[PDB]
Amino acid sequence: RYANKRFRKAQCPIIERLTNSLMMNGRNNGKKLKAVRIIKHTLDIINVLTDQNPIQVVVDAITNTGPREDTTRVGGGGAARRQAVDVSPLRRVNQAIALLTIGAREAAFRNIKTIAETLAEELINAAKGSSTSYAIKKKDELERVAKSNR
Amino acid sequence: DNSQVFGVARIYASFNDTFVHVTDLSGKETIARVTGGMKVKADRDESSPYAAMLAAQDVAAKCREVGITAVHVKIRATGGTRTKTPGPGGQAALRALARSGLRIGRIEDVTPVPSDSTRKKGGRR
RNA sequence: UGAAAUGCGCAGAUACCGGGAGGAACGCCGAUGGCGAAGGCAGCCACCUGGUCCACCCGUGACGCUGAGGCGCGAAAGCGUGGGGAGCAAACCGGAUUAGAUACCCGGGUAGUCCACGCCCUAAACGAUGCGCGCUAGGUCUCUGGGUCUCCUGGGGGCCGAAGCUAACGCGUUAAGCGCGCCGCCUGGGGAGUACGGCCGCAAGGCUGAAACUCAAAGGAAUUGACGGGGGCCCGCACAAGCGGUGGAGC
Repeated sequence: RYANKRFRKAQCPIIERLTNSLMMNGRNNGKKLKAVRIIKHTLDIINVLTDQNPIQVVVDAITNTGPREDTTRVGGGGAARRQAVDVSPLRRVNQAIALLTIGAREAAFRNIKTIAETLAEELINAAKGSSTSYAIKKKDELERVAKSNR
Repeated sequence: DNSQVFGVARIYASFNDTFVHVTDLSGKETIARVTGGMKVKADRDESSPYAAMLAAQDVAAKCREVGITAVHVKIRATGGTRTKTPGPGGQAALRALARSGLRIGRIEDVTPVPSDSTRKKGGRR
């Protein structure tokens, strides 16, 4: 596709690769620093509001957000039917992370000088401890679309 | 009503619509379906291979209660659908049956033909 | 139908079942097959009838070949009289498309297409290759007969190819090869299959068939190239995947 999967250096605070990916999703204009800060501050936000350790909260969020099945269009003899299909494990992560950041940006709450609260709140809302929020919606909606046209 | 299990299925295709009726080994019809039978309206319902498919299944399912299992399929007439799908129209019905759950013993084409009734119009002849 | 419309349908169409009437054609088998001199000929049954191959080599004993003119046969369309007419369909009547559409597409529809009797006699009537005979490697598939029947032998249909032939393409025991016999035919292109005359025909038309004038070509095959919603293989931020943006505002 775009290119071969490049391996990402694990996170400085918690040496989790998945985290860095998330951070990359947040960052824009290569402002890697602001991006890391927002995620870290959110993690701190996750600590206070929620007793649980942030790393666990985030991972659980991504799980709720990953779509198992997605619908892809295809041209049949008549009309382009939307064929439902599985999603690559690689694909699911990129979608989940992307959707979180997008929904997070979606939130009204403008907290912290930046975005940092929206990420914090979004992740918790995602958790399935709380499996709500805009991110999960998209995920649920896609799956629903699939198997509709089973 | 009274379980039969073995019987005949008549698929009558036409450019207008598909009607399938299932019958006993004897020839007396157990149940029948068509595109009209299912709620689909005149143009689309009637012909569309999709419709033929639905009608075929409805015919089988209804027949299932009768305890039908194996059936001999008889195809009469040619016809299909306008639909984008390949729409042989008749074939879909033949397919829906094989899949419906009934085991189809055989498919037979016995489209009737006149000796020569009257002149056809419709750009035929 | 590309989309449609004309059209048909509530006097009930379409789709479905049963009954009847009528005309035309004969699915599968079916072939890369078979028959005939050609045109041409395919449901099944019987009658009448032509051609043709093979085996035995039994009979006649050169009785042979070709064949100007004749006579006959001769796809389709077409003509005459009568019959028939389901489907199809020139002309025609409409719908659409289009710049226009006297067309292509769609709905109708007469002659005709079918039968009989008579006439017409044409064609890319083609293998674009007259008939007979003899001689000149094979290989392969096939239809039909005989045999000592994992193959030989005779007749036929195809493919590939020796020698050779041919401008090339190609032909090559199914000759376009090597020979002989006889028939028909050609002699640059246009004018022209016209004019005139004759013969034939009910008619349409057919057969035969020029001249003046005019042009340096007309032409065959093959070569390189340019040109015009097939197949295979493969690329590029070409698409897809993804991030940011133009199209909105002011400048």
